[PDB]
Amino acid sequence: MRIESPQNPRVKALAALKERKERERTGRFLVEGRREVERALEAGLSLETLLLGPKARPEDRALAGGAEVLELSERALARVSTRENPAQVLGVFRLPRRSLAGVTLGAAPLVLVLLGLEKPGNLGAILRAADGAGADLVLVAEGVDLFSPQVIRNSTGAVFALPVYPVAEGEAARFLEEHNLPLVAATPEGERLYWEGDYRGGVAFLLGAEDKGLPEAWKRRAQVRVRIPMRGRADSLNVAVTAALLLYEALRQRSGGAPL
Amino acid sequence: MRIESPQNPRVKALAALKERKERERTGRFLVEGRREVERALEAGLSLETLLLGPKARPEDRALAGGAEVLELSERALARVSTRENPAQVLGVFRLPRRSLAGVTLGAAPLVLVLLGLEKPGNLGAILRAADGAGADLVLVAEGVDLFSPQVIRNSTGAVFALPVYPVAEGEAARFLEEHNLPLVAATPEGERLYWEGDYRGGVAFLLGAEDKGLPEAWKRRAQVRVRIPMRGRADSLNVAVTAALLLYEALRQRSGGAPL
Ligand SMILES: Nc1ncnc2c1ncn2[C@@H]1O[C@H](CO)[C@@H](O)[C@H]1O
Ligand SMILES: Nc1ncnc2c1ncn2[C@@H]1O[C@H](CO)[C@@H](O)[C@H]1O
Ligand SMILES: [K+]
Repeated sequence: MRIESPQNPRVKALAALKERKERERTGRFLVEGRREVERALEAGLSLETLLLGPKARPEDRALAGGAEVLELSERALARVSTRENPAQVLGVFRLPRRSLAGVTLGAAPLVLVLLGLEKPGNLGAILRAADGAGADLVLVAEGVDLFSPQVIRNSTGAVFALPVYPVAEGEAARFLEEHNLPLVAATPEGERLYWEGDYRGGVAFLLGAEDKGLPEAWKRRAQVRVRIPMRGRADSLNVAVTAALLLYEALRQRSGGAPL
Repeated sequence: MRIESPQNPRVKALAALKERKERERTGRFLVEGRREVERALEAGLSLETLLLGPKARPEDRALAGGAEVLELSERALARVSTRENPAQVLGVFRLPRRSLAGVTLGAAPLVLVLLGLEKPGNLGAILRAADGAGADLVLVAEGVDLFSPQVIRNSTGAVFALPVYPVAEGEAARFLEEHNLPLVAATPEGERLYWEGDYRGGVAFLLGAEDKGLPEAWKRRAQVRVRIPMRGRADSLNVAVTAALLLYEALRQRSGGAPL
């Protein structure tokens, strides 16, 4: 069917999914954007309803795969959207439960441990970097929301295929301990250059969120603390840039590059 | 003195510096943030007026160094600021006159050439990365505004110390030919991995602005085209992340690292 009024109860229900509490209550979440919807589908998430705006393309209908297709008016679409200018393709997906239970890591795994709550902008950028480098696992803080409109948007949907899990620090520590993997703490005060670390057999990088920084306890127990060199006026890099540099250095060594 | 009303004439004039048009007309620009003001001062920029918010520190007054010190109400500060949460220290500086003609590079220069008009946010982030890697020079497009609040904030004020020059394509080409810089074009389809380039003897990286492509004339000219591996879903990284990866790879090789 097609819904005209932004006051229609279905539209109100869809708009309510902007809130985390409503996503948890309903077990549903909204994915906005043609690209983001394709990414969620590819990742194996279950589509319940496809939403199409007035400027949707005929190809967008093929994304439904049997799900309900709901057409929205311009005004109805604007109510449901979290964007300045709404995407013309959106999907209502089942909110999956994520858990490290039984998760196994491949050989010489590249792991990023992001300590502390992170802002959605940074978080999206970090996930994109992890996606690019082919990280085997990303651990984030226990309360991190990976299904918010902002994280989905800022990661361009990279969040969906990535092995990323919100976990308490205690659980994370115990999980990492089970593997023969070095803990490498990133910090501008690190004693070694990050190029000097040996990541050829895998690595779990420890990286603090932007405003929290690396917790002293994690810095202490790391096998090595590494810095990215700063050669100008700035005392530190953005957290996502830091994450990319670390992951791509591990990738360089996996690709045959020698530690410095 | 202390100014209370956001409608005070001084406040309106200060708030008017939010437009490039008014900055050019007055030869003045606003630098917001204690850190950014200090770094502007370090760079030798001339401070005309120090602005102090109600919650400024007594230690902030020392920044004035002979300049007029104007105190603002929370109300008045909010109108001058470009932030939701205004910094309590701001500075009105004189616009400097900068020319590429008076620039000489080191023995094995690290140069970034950013082609096309770039969003102010991305630009500041690129400059922060360039400063960290210790780039000798960054060339940007002719119309690029380096004194916008966004470039200042996202560079954490590193824009002030970093050698950055807005130049037309002809002037950039002239500079590069004259300094005999090897041109390496960064593109996702590059024939070589960016680790496979030899940057030990200096390099100018050619990088297209976000969403903008890399001009075929520049791409063709380059000695080599290199890509950053993308092992996940996405096909490209954010421009500031790309810039950081390229520049720090060059720095790795300068620091004793060999090409892949
Ligand atoms: N040059 C650097 N070396 C190592 N870690 C860094 C560097 N710059 C920023 N970080 C890290 O990035 C995050 C953002 O401040 C923090 O966890 C911080 O420790
Ligand atoms: N994987 C990559 N390799 C080389 N350049 C890239 C890569 N990803 C993005 N870029 C560049 O970064 C900018 C942002 O799209 C463009 O100049 C683009 O060419
Ligand atoms: K529920």
